[PDB]
Order: sequence, then structure tokens, then C-alpha cells
Amino acid sequence: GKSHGYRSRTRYMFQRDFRKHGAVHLSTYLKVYKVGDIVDIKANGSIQKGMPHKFYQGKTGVVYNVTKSSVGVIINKMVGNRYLEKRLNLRVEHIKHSKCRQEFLERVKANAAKRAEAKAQGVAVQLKRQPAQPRESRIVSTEGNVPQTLAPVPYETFI
Amino acid sequence: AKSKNHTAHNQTRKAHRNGIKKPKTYKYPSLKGVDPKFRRNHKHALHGTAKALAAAKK
Amino acid sequence: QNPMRDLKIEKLVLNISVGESGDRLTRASKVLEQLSGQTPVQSKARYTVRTFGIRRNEKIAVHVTVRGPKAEEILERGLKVKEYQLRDRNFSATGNFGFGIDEHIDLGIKYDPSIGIFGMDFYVVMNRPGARVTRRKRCKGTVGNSHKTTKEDTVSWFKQKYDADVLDK
Amino acid sequence: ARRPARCYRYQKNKPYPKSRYNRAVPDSKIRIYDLGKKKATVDEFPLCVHLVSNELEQLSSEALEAARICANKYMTTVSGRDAFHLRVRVHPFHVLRINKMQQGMRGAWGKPHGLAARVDIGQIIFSVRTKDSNKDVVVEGLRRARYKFPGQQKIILSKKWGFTNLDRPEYLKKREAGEVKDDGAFVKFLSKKGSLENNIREFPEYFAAQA
Amino acid sequence: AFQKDAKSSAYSSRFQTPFRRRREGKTDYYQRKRLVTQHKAKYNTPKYRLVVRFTNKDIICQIISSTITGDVVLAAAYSHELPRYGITHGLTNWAAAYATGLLIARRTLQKLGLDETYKGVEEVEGEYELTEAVEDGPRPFKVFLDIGLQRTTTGARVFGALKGASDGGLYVPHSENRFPGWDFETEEIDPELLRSYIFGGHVSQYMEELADDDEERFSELFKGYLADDIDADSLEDIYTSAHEAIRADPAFKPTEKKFTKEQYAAESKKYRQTKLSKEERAARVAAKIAALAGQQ
RNA sequence: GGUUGCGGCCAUAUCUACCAGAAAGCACCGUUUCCCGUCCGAUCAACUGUAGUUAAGCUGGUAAGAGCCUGACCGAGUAGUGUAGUGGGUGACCAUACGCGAAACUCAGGUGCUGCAAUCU
RNA sequence: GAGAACAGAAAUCUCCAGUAGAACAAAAGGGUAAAAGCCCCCUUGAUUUUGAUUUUCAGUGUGAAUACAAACCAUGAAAGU
RNA sequence: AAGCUCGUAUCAGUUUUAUGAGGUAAAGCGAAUGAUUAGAGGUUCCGGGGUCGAAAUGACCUUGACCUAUUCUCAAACUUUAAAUAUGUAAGAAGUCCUUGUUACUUAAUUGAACGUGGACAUUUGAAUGAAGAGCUUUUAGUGGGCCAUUUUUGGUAAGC
Ligand SMILES: [Mg+2]
Ligand SMILES: [Mg+2]
Ligand SMILES: [Mg+2]
Ligand SMILES: [Mg+2]
Ligand SMILES: [Mg+2]
Ligand SMILES: [Mg+2]
Ligand SMILES: [Mg+2]
Ligand SMILES: [Mg+2]
Ligand SMILES: [Mg+2]
Ligand SMILES: [Mg+2]
Ligand SMILES: [Mg+2]
Ligand SMILES: [Mg+2]
Ligand SMILES: [Mg+2]
Ligand SMILES: [Mg+2]
Ligand SMILES: [Mg+2]
Ligand SMILES: [Mg+2]
Ligand SMILES: [Mg+2]
Ligand SMILES: [Mg+2]
Ligand SMILES: [Mg+2]
Ligand SMILES: [Mg+2]
Ligand SMILES: [Mg+2]
Ligand SMILES: [Mg+2]
Ligand SMILES: [Mg+2]
Ligand SMILES: [Mg+2]
Ligand SMILES: [Mg+2]
Ligand SMILES: [Mg+2]
Ligand SMILES: [Mg+2]
Ligand SMILES: [Mg+2]
Ligand SMILES: [Mg+2]
Ligand SMILES: [Mg+2]
Ligand SMILES: [Mg+2]
Ligand SMILES: [Mg+2]
Ligand SMILES: [Mg+2]
Ligand SMILES: [Mg+2]
Ligand SMILES: [Mg+2]
Ligand SMILES: [Mg+2]
Ligand SMILES: [Mg+2]
Ligand SMILES: [Mg+2]
Ligand SMILES: [Mg+2]
Ligand SMILES: [Mg+2]
Ligand SMILES: [Mg+2]
Ligand SMILES: [Mg+2]
Ligand SMILES: [Mg+2]
Ligand SMILES: [Mg+2]
Ligand SMILES: [Mg+2]
Ligand SMILES: [Mg+2]
Repeated sequence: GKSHGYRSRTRYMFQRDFRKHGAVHLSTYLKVYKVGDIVDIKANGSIQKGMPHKFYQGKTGVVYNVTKSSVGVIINKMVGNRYLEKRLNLRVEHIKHSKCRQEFLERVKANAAKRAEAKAQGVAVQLKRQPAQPRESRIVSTEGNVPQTLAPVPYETFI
Repeated sequence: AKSKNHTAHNQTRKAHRNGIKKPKTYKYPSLKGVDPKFRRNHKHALHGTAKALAAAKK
Repeated sequence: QNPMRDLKIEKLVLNISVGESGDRLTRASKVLEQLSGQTPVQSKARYTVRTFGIRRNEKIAVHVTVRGPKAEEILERGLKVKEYQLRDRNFSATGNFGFGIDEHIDLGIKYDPSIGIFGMDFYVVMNRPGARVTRRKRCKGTVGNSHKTTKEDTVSWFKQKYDADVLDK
Repeated sequence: ARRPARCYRYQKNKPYPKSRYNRAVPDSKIRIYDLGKKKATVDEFPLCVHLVSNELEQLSSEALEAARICANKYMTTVSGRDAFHLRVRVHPFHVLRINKMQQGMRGAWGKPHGLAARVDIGQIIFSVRTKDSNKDVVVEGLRRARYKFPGQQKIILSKKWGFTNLDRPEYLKKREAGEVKDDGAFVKFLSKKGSLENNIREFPEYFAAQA
Repeated sequence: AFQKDAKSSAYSSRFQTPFRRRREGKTDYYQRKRLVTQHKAKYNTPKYRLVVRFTNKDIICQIISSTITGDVVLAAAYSHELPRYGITHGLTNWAAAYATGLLIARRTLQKLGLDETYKGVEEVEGEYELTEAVEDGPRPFKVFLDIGLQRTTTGARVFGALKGASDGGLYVPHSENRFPGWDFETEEIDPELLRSYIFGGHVSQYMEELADDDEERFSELFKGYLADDIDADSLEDIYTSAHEAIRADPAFKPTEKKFTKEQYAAESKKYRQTKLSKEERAARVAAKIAALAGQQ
């Protein structure tokens, strides 16, 4: 018969990162989480208590509770044609502050800066991100860069 | 007489007719499952500030 | 350059491999007691053989380790039995040395037929000052090469005092 | 009783080697892989000719063994039994199953039937090395061997020196300088890396920068 | 090592090294983890440690909190400071460890403010007691004994430092079953014996017992005790007066420092070999192939 | 700069073989009355800082060193792959079009960085 | 690997090397080195009260598990567990 | 089907940017495990044979194993490396900053934690493309034998299996 245990299929998912077995280093416990924080889940195999079920491996959620040795992360997992809300109780070994919003927070603070500099100066801020534009025209000189003429090569073996 | 065992065929089709609905975010989510020792204090901490605000409109 | 890397005896361990427990063992144990002063330790069997007649955990033998120049007085006592002639093998590549004599009576102790006659294993482990680096708890390190005890450096030490011989090739 | 090779020609399965899960597979029909003067030195046989696969198929062990014999028989009895070094570059590690036929298709997993060697396009099947004065004879050996194999294979003359990896001039430059070192039937090369101390113990004919 | 001993390259490739402070045999992480980690719902509240370490005869007491960049020394006290407070001998004995902890207690408790309040024990009689919180006041400063790798034995002297910081006004939770004068078969503590260790009573009685039994040894050790005319009996009032000297002024005098850092740096930079350049390293090889291989 | 105690990252820190180390600190090192632990004061506990030593630990330097780290239009736009055709071929399989793109290899460079506190010609 | 009377391939004693190549009831896979393995010491938290949570899911039940709360305890110098 | 509450509003089987996760394809085997061909150099007081031998912990041939540096070939239930396609999150008013109340939680501490009062900056207000709009509620039918195609893929010699 089939087998569908809590940790089935998880040979390498929970594996330990080559040459990085052993006790978890101390910064992992010195980190500090608060409500609203955005964390990424990645289970640590050595720490079997407080583990996330494999489904939330690789997933990113928001902290909704802070307790002695653990955090509560809500995840939107989708079952059927909808999403449902999932409260996870994870130990601090499997959670990691997400840089998925560092750039945004960076962009806000640098956008307040540019805006103050614009308002203190003359107007025309223009601070929305814009996608990769096509190149502008350019002139390419041939000085010391005369074009070489390549041809396709004949068949060979050298086995 | 055997018959088909299982398939996920057409299931995403159906799932998308009224298809996948975003999780409907709210301001002020619930405290469901939040640490009781925190919630107990938090209650009085809200009772007080409320009493404090009513005291600005004495 | 030799100021502090002298060549002391780390400890002397006597060992009597009785092939059985029971009276014969405590009797052989009693040999090591009056001989070492220290109370001896007995070793259980590691597994079962049935041709040596032993079961696992059967208190096969007894032994005792003696540091502390009290050890020298027994090393010499037995080197007198070997007539101060060892062999070249006799000497680990890591610098220790050991031998074996039967009839513990050949070193001092009287007969007492209620005890019997037992053989011994004399094993002497050598070291230099500052071997503690390997044996302590904090900052446990390993002793440098030019401080480790060698077979050459021990044989010359053994020839020098006791004025003993070092026989065949 | 051995099924026709046609049944097992294409690579229709994932590799099914003899393993602790398989455990019960018959011996391989090809069991020797180096024939002729295999003891010989690298300088002894510069010319090298390959039997090269042109298909993505499976070669049985029974067809390797029959082809090893064919090619080795012809070469020796024309050029000499120590005139060449035949090397079979293809090992039959894939197991073929068979549903030995009351019950029907129910539970059809098969027992080991034989071994085969999975073989890519361009993959080399045979390799022989000789004096160039034996090129003809060797090529005819591999040409006769082809009739023992399903699928198209082509014989190719190597640009390399014997079983070495260096082409004829590039190998000569290394040997005729100082950097080659005989070793049984192969050769060690002098690296510019590692302990300078014993880099001169071995390869002493170097460091003069001459013949 | 032996020829049949050498490590393959494969061994070395797949070898995982431990943490540096483990290969150095210095940091027990399995302990450090449980010492440092804070309850996640207190969020920034540092867990301070009363680290005690014994060099070969110098006692170190630091109050330390932890940061991912490195730990933080709130304040430190070394038993080599004890001369300032009237102790010159046995700066590594049990009563020396008591004084240091007391010093580490008063010094921080001073620079934290809970100085006039929380004086700890001043009538030191070796009784077992912890610093109790003041009724309607700042709770006492809480620190946790970081023993390090010291092997816990009943009557060890790491716990002398502990008794001093506990008697100094720090809250260092502890049980009394590792203090000298704790009975084995009845779970009880003789405070008269523990008070004795706090004032060097085991050393005083020793100096007495050697003064009239083997004066050849009493001269070699206790040499400096002769050089200052300190027989045993007076050894108690030395540590008693030191206790006062500590509580009077713990403010940490530093050294007069005699040759500023720059000067210290130059002198040592002499005795420090500096690496070679790749050109230098290449020149020694090409010179070597001319030498060892060039047929003399 | 050195050293120490507590560290962070956890081999650019490990490994093998040699040599070098002033000052201070570590250290080795002496002792067994006391608390305390052993078959053994070796480890562990206590006492001295006195009797001795840089030999070892430690620190650094050397090596066409092993390992490790970094880079490279080195290999390689390769292997693989998403998309396309009433493309080729008996088939096995293979080219082509719009994209994404490795690994090994090879060669060059490198061999701990750093936080707090105390200390030192 | 090198050493020790009887002692032999295998008894017990010592030293060196040793990234786990062992052991952790059991299938296998994870995991683990001042431990999660081995030896010792003290124990009953394998306890009391009712909720939330994850997997299986209909987001029913059951099983199994996770993080708190409120007790009473164990252990350790302690942080802790 | 009935609708209901709203409507520049929020919305997306899509791209972009930023930040995660994964062990498949490939690749690897002079890297671990496990397979596999060939020699070459070492090792025995110590696997068995054989000459001399009274023996030898004796020399010398021999064959096996082992060690060293090489060599041909492999893996669904092997692997350091490691894609492509797929995949989690974020791209602001529910935002950012400042001033300082509340509590029985929490801190050595008016320390923090959470929730606030007062204040500052509006549409280039924070990527792209789209939008016959968005959200919400109830109630009920039929269905619960499926089959085919390209690609991935298991069993089978194979099958319009
Ligand atoms: Mg299954
Ligand atoms: Mg490890
Ligand atoms: Mg459990
Ligand atoms: Mg039916
Ligand atoms: Mg059917
Ligand atoms: Mg059906
Ligand atoms: Mg069924
Ligand atoms: Mg017997
Ligand atoms: Mg196919
Ligand atoms: Mg198949
Ligand atoms: Mg079966
Ligand atoms: Mg392949
Ligand atoms: Mg053919
Ligand atoms: Mg090659
Ligand atoms: Mg501990
Ligand atoms: Mg000095
Ligand atoms: Mg001693
Ligand atoms: Mg000690
Ligand atoms: Mg030196
Ligand atoms: Mg010296
Ligand atoms: Mg040190
Ligand atoms: Mg190197
Ligand atoms: Mg493709
Ligand atoms: Mg086609
Ligand atoms: Mg292709
Ligand atoms: Mg298991
Ligand atoms: Mg530990
Ligand atoms: Mg029960
Ligand atoms: Mg199911
Ligand atoms: Mg339901
Ligand atoms: Mg039901
Ligand atoms: Mg998988
Ligand atoms: Mg593959
Ligand atoms: Mg690879
Ligand atoms: Mg392999
Ligand atoms: Mg190599
Ligand atoms: Mg794989
Ligand atoms: Mg997407
Ligand atoms: Mg529009
Ligand atoms: Mg509209
Ligand atoms: Mg319906
Ligand atoms: Mg229905
Ligand atoms: Mg129905
Ligand atoms: Mg049904
Ligand atoms: Mg179609
Ligand atoms: Mg069908």
C-alpha cells in the first residue's frame, strides 16, 4: 500500500547543506522577530521540534504571534479554487527575515530623499520605476577596431 | 471490471471558471491564537487608553 | 635543544589476563593489590569465545596503573627479572615499552600457596613535561613532533639508566 | 531461448543496474575487455582507430562478446597476437527483464533476462592501437566486428597518439622534451603544480630543458 | 606523522571544520546557546552573564551581554586589581575569588544606579541568601553565572566569585550545594566553614600547620608572607578590610599606560614576520630549479 | 601591532613538514593541610606564584605542498531546456526558428576578517 | 598501525591515527560529536485543566504532531530543559 | 436563477523588477557510497604454495589479497556541483517620519512590547499591460463509466494494450 506520512518525500528538502551539519550557529537565536514581520520558512533538519510541514518549505509569510521559542506565521495556502488562512507555529530555527521587502523599504526612504531635494529645489521629481528602455542611438568608431571577418568552419572529428 | 483510477485532468479548468480568488486582506486581523498572557494584559492596556481619551472630553 | 623536554615515565600499568572469573581472579587481583598499594580494576570480557571459555561481561582479568616513583620501584623490580635485557621490538613507535614475566615471585613477593603463582604484563608509557596539553579539558591540543616520544629517543633513554641491553637487530 | 535482440534495442527504460534491489542478475557474456599486447608501452602504438556508435541504442553483452572475439580473432591471425591492443570501451551494466509466460498481465514485473550496454551517438565502442604499419589490418578487424552489432557504427582514425588524450605532435612535444613517464601500459605527465621537491625525483630527464 | 597515517586529499576535501572557538577548545556552544538565548517575547532584553575564568593565577570577572556582532562587556573586574584594595598574595585562592566578584558586583551596581540601594550582605557570616527585590523599587540587576568549561565540584572556587557577586547585591540565582562546607549525607550547609573560606581560613590554618611541622616547605611557599610579616591569624582582617576598600570605592582605576598604542605597535611590528609577494615566491622557485635540478 | 577574556561569521581559519617569536599575557610547571574526584592528585579539586621553562601549547613565517576560497568572452554559448512547423528520417533519432543556459575542465589570484573589554616596549 | 608472560586469526593491557567510516528497539530516509552515541548521578512532565494550531481534509472525524496558557512537579551552580 | 452592496473602484490562468525556495535534465567518478577494465610501483615476524634448508621473528622466487600514483566504464531507489519550465513573497494612505499617553504583560530601569492621541508629506502616491466594472449572499439542476493528441512517463517483446 501507499505511504503518506508527515515527512514523506523529504529526503533532500530537509537535508543539511553539505559541510554545514552540526549545531546551528548563535546568530539564528539572537535574531528578533515582531508581529507584522515578513519571514521565509526553511526547515532545519537537526531541529526536529517546532518544524514546518514540508508544504510551507520555501514559503513566505507574516508574523502574527511571538512566543518564548517560536513565532506564529500566517500563510495563505490555496485548497480548491480559493486560498485559506494557515496559522503555523514554528521555532526560530526555521524562520528567516525576508529581504523580499528590503528593497521596497530602501526605495521609500530614498524616495522621501529625492522628493525633499526636489521640493527644496525646483520641481520635476519623477520617482516611479521604469522598465528597461531600448537603447539610444550611438556612433561606433573603427579606430584600432577594424572589423574582422569570420567564416563558418569545416567539419572535423578529433576523437 | 476495472475502471479509471484517478486524474487531475480538467481540474484547473474548473478551478478557474470562478477561478482562484485572492485571500481578501483586512485591516485589523483577528487575534485568534495570540499568546493569552499578552492578550490579557493588552485588554487592560486598551481599557486604560480608552478611559484616558474619554478624559480629554470630560 | 633539551632544557625541559626530559623523559619521564608517564605511568606503569600491570595486567594479569586470567582466563576466568571467580576465585582465580580475586586471587590474581589480590596479587596486584599488595604489589601496587592501589586497589585494582577488573575488566569484563568484550564478547564470547567458547574456546577461551569466556562469556561477555565476565570479569576476565585485573590490572592497575601506577604513576608516581612508587612506579619506578616496581619497574626496576621486574627489570631485575628480565636481567635488564629487553628486545628491540618491545618498544612502540610512539615511544612506550613493555614486557612480561611469569611467576610474580621473581620480583619480591613471597609464595603463599593460598594465592598461587600468576604472570604479569609490565607496560611502561613514557612522556615529556607538558603532555598535559593532550590530557586536560580546556584548549586540548596535540604535542609537537619535536616533543613527541619516539622509539629511538626512548631506547637511548632506556640504555642510559638501568644500564640495560637492547638485543637483536 | 534468448529473445531476439530486436526486443531490447532501444533505450525505452531508465537504467536498471545490478543492485541490492536487483541482486539476481545473470553474468555478463563479455568478460574480458583488453586483448592483444595490452602490457605494451605508450610509445609502442601511436596509431589509434575507433569503432564509434552512430545511434542511441542498446548493445547486448552477448553481442559485445561475439564482436570482441571476431575483431580479436582477425587481427591476431593476420597481424599477430601481440601486434595491437584491443580495448572494449563499453560495459553492459543495464539489466533486461522478461515476463516469463494461467495469470495474464496481472503483476507483470519481470525477472532479469540479460545485460546490455547503453550507448549514445558518437559513443566509442571499440578502440585499438597499433603501429601505423598495421592500420589496414586493424580497420578490417573493426569492419568485421560491425556485422555483430545492431545499428550503424563508423570506424574513425584518431588524431590522438594511441590511447592518449594528446594529438600526435602535441604528445611528441611533451615526450621529446621531458614530461612523459612510462607507467605499465599508460604514462604519467609532469605537472607544474605541487611539491617541487619530488617533482624532480620523478621526471628527472626534465629541468635540463633539452632532449 | 607515520607514513601509513597521512590524510588523503579526499579526507581533507569532505572535512567539516568546527567553529573556531571550538577548535581552540575554548567555547562550549551547547552551553552558550542555552546561556545567551532570550525569550522571544522580551525582544531586546539582553541576558547578561557573570563570566568567571581562571588563568594560571589571575581571576577574571566580566558582566557580558551578547550581540550578533560580538558580545558586550558591561563591566569587568580582575583579581589583579586586588592590590589596590589591600590584597597582595594568593590572587587566585578562594577568598581572592570572593573579593573579585564583590568588586564586579559593586562596580556595575554603581554604574547602573542601584548602588545606594541593594548593598547586599554587609554582615558577612556565610549564610545562604539571595538579593531580594526592594518593595516598590527597581528590581535588582539579574546576571547568570557563566562558568565556562570549569568542572562543577562542590567547593570549587568558581562559586567563590558567585558568592561575592551575590553578597555584593547582584541577583545571581544559585543553590548552595556547591559551596565549601556542604554535607554529603545530609543536605545542609555549615556556614561557619563557608565564612572561613570567604576570609581565607583554609589557607590561614595551613600556614599555621606548616609553621610548626615542616618549616622547610613553609619557607618556599608563603615566601612573600614572610617578606611582609603576615602570619596566619592576621589573614582574616586583610580580606575583611579589602571588602570595605571595595565597597568604599569600586570605580575602576585603569593603568597609567606608559608608551601610547602607536609606540607599542612599532616595537612589536619589528618582531612580526611579513608575508612574501608572489614575485618573491616565484623567484625562490626558479632559483630552486637552477639549484636542486641543475646537476649541482 | 602583540596578548588575554568573551565573541560573530565558521577552512582565505583545516591539514602536512620545517623554522622564528622581544615585551607582557597565556602556558607548561611546584605542592597535597584544606573542599573535592580517581585503579592512579594523569584528568578533576584545592594551596603556592614561590622552585623551574619557552620544550611543548599558543602566535607568525616558509612550501612550483594537500585541502579550501575567489575570478575568468578557460572550456561553452557547449550539454540540457521552454516555444514553433503538414521540417528530415523506415526507425532509432536529428537539424532548424525565437528564447533560457549548466557542470566538469583549464588558467590566474588568495590563505582568516572582525566586535567588546583589559593589558603590553 | 605499532607495542605487552601463557595468548593462538579472536581473551586483557598501552599508545598513536581516526568527520563518524559507529551507535541511537525496529523498515528506510533524514538528524546527531564537550551529542542525539557510551558511563555514571538524581528522578517520574509517560502528570493536572480545558482551548488554538499543522498533516490527512469536506479544510468533518480519527490518528499523530506543533506552539502557548493555567497548575503541580523533576533536574541542574545556573541559564535552562 | 434570484439578486444585493458599491462603483474609479478594486480586479488578473500575463510581463517586469527585487528577494526566497527546489535536487529534476545535464553533469561527476585520477570527489563520498556502490559498481567496473587494465596494467605499474610499494607492503608482510603476518593467506597459501615452492629451492636451499636442523630451524629461524631466514634469505630468494611465486601467487593472492591490501597500500600508492595511474587507467577503460556506470546508477530509479548514488553524489560535491547544478539548470530550463514550473513555484512563495513584495512593488505604499491599511504608507513613511516625528512628538509622547495606556497596561495587571515585560525590563536593572517609563525599559520594551502591543494599541493610541497630537503633527509633517497627495496622485510620477511609487513597475508594465489590461479591466463589456468590483465585491457579497442565498438557493437548486445535471454529473460523479470518459476517451483522444503533442510533450514528460511506469508496466509489457509488444498492442488500435
Ligand atoms: Mg510508496
Ligand atoms: Mg561536526
Ligand atoms: Mg518529541
Ligand atoms: Mg467493478
Ligand atoms: Mg479498461
Ligand atoms: Mg471511475
Ligand atoms: Mg483501485
Ligand atoms: Mg582459562
Ligand atoms: Mg524517449
Ligand atoms: Mg518502460
Ligand atoms: Mg514481487
Ligand atoms: Mg550519460
Ligand atoms: Mg552494424
Ligand atoms: Mg581522462
Ligand atoms: Mg554544561
Ligand atoms: Mg616572557
Ligand atoms: Mg600535578
Ligand atoms: Mg585544577
Ligand atoms: Mg620553539
Ligand atoms: Mg626550554
Ligand atoms: Mg591558549
Ligand atoms: Mg595549494
Ligand atoms: Mg528543447
Ligand atoms: Mg517529427
Ligand atoms: Mg537537440
Ligand atoms: Mg535510521
Ligand atoms: Mg557541548
Ligand atoms: Mg501514559
Ligand atoms: Mg490520499
Ligand atoms: Mg467542511
Ligand atoms: Mg464523520
Ligand atoms: Mg526527488
Ligand atoms: Mg542522469
Ligand atoms: Mg558534476
Ligand atoms: Mg565511486
Ligand atoms: Mg589528486
Ligand atoms: Mg540523481
Ligand atoms: Mg508567477
Ligand atoms: Mg485600461
Ligand atoms: Mg467599466
Ligand atoms: Mg448545485
Ligand atoms: Mg450536487
Ligand atoms: Mg452528486
Ligand atoms: Mg464513486
Ligand atoms: Mg490536439
Ligand atoms: Mg489504452
